[PDB]
Amino acid sequence: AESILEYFRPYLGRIEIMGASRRIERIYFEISETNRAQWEMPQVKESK
Amino acid sequence: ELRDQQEQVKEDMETKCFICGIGSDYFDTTPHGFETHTLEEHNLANYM
Amino acid sequence: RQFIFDVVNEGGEAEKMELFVSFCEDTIFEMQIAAQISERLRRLTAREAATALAALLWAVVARAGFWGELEVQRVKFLNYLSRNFYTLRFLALFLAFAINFILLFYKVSDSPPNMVYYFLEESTGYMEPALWCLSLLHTLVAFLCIIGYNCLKVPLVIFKREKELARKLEFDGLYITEQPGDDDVKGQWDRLVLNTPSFPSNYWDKFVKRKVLDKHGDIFGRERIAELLGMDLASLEITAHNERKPDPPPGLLTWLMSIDVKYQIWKFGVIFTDNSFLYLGWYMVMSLLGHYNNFFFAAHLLDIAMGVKTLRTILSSVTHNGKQLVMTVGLLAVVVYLYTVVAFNFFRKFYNKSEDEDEPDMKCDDMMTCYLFHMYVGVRAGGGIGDEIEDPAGDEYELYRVVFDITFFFFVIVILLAIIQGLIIDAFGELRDQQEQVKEDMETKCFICGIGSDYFDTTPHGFETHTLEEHNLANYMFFLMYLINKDETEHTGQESYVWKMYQERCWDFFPAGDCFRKQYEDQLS
Amino acid sequence: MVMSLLGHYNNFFFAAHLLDIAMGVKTLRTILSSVTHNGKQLVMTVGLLAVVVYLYTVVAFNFFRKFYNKSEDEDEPDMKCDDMMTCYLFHMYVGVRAGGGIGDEIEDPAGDEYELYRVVFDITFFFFVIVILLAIIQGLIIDAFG
Amino acid sequence: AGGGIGDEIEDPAGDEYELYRVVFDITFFFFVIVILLAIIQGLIIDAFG
Ligand SMILES: [Ca+2]
Repeated sequence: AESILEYFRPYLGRIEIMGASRRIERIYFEISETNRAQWEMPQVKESK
Repeated sequence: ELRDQQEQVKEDMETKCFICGIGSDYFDTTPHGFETHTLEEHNLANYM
Repeated sequence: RQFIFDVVNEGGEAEKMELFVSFCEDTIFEMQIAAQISERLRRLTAREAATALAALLWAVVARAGFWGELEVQRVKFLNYLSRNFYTLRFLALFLAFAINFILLFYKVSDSPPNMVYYFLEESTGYMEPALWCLSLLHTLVAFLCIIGYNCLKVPLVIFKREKELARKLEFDGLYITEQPGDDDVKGQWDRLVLNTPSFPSNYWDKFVKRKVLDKHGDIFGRERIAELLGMDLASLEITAHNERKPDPPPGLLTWLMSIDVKYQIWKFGVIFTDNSFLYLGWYMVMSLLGHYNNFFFAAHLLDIAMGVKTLRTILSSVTHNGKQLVMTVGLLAVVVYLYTVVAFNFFRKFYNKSEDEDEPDMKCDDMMTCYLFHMYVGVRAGGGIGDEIEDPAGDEYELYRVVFDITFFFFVIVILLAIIQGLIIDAFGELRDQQEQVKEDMETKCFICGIGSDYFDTTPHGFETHTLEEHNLANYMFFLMYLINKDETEHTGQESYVWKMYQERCWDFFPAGDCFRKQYEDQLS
Repeated sequence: MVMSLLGHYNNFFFAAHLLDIAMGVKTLRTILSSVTHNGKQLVMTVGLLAVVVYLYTVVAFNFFRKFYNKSEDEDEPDMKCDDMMTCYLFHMYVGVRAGGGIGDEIEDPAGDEYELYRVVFDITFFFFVIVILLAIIQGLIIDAFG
Repeated sequence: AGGGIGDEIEDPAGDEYELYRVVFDITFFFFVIVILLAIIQGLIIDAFG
């Protein structure tokens, strides 16, 4: 399943939180296409 | 004085995760370790 | 030593190891080119003081300063010309003093022995013809340097460019997948050299063309690749060296016209774009133009005093902040202009030169003269324009002059010129900080391991041995050279394992975190 | 010993003693070490000044000869531009201490003949061998204390 | 004087002891003006740091 993974690699998010069990957990979620586009703008990136 | 501040922001982000409290010394036992920890794991961009 | 300072000054991710391996094969080719060339009180008249002081200056500088026959001889001589070198360049500097010292005695009079630039000699009858002989000698040693340079340092830069192009075709699809950047000259000029049959000249292997044909040619037009990359008649190439090994007939010294025209044009593009070569090229024209019987030799000692080390260290300080330093001068020009308009409307009756019986000269009517007067005088006055005006003792607009002059003196003299002095002062502190940083980093880290000197000191005298007996970033160069000089069939199990990944440019076999001692703490300490 | 003994020659040779003995007290050596700490680089920079001022001498020798006079009355028996000696010596002995470059020790360039070439010639002289070059020398001892 | 004592003397244009004045004035200007007074300015500059 390497070919399917590579197409969805830029879109698969991943974070880490800790709560409700006093232990660390992983989270997975979908990143929308447009939100990946307008995030990488010269104005927005410089403000960061 | 101003030049000293410019390097200080550079150094602090280099050896700390800005989310974790862990220095780069601990995240280097695994080869090429600290670099992945700031991109694959929590990277203060996925959270947004 | 230069390599270490560069890498650690801007260090990041695994790019460091890639650079280190790149350096190891850079110096290997350097060895190849090195082995192919080996085989009351008395009166003090000026001249006396001039000689004494010039000897002092030179001492200070010097304390830190038959076709067959044809072929054979020519070869040998280019050979040791190159060999020698770093000497010649030293000789050129010395002749710059002598040719300038003699020039220091000219005389001008309106009577031939149109002004007459007749050269008067000193008491001795010499020093007239010495100017002629040294002038011819200087050009010879000057032109000799270019020949030496064109056979000692030039093959390295060609090798550097060819090596970096081969990687970007095989392990990258730069020219083959989509396109180069289409903005840099280097990324566009190199497009010309692809088609020529002799593309991998100085690089080791000539099979780079074949390698990329099968890797990226599967999903691309094999015919299309077989013309962009040259390599015409792909069937002929695969069916040429498969029957025997013929011996081509010799065509020496007869068909020299039949050569790769394309390759030479591309190669000469690299030569003229190298900064180091151009400096020597410009050195030739000035020396040759010095035969025009002029002072053009005086431009040589200026650009050659940088040869000795201490000048470059000090002179780098002003060039370190070049963008910011030239900028500040601009801010001065706009401000002084802003002070010009205010004088143009109120203080016109002050800018006179106190000429008698009339004032035919006015420095306030023209905006040109009013502005030029402020720039050419108002800055160097040392105290502002208050010393080059009519006295404001007259009560008419008396106090407005006082406020006008004082603010001018605080702003464009005390403050603005202190910024310029402050930039070069700050430059020395910045450069000195970098010098200690390279020293400190290598002291407490292995540069291969990630371990500090705190852990390698539990055993007495421990860290010192770890950087010499164990991995010492010098054995690795020997090891990589050892692999090349051994047959493939004789490789041991561990040597062959390393040699395989070296082809794929994977750098996972360097330790980077554990070095033979954390592995065996509990077992045998 | 020799200076003290040579002082019996009935002269001022005793005046050379307090100079070399003021270093005995501690505070002098601390301050005086700063100039000697960068000795090789400091003496070097003066040399770079000498070659540059010379490079400014030749350019005046070919174009601006009719300016370096002392405005003597009824004749000008003194010329500071004919000899390369005098032209160079005049720049070294005066052009550096002038505080504002050689622009204050020349004929006025108000004459339109080669008028603007004087302005560019004087200004670049003032920025290079006064504002910048002499600030390096002041900057070395300042850096020494740090 | 801002430039040493060279501005408050008789002109040394006379060849008698001509060059000894030049060496005498220049070393005075480098030592007690450019260098010595820069130390004093350098101390208070170093104080703020
Ligand atoms: Ca075997």
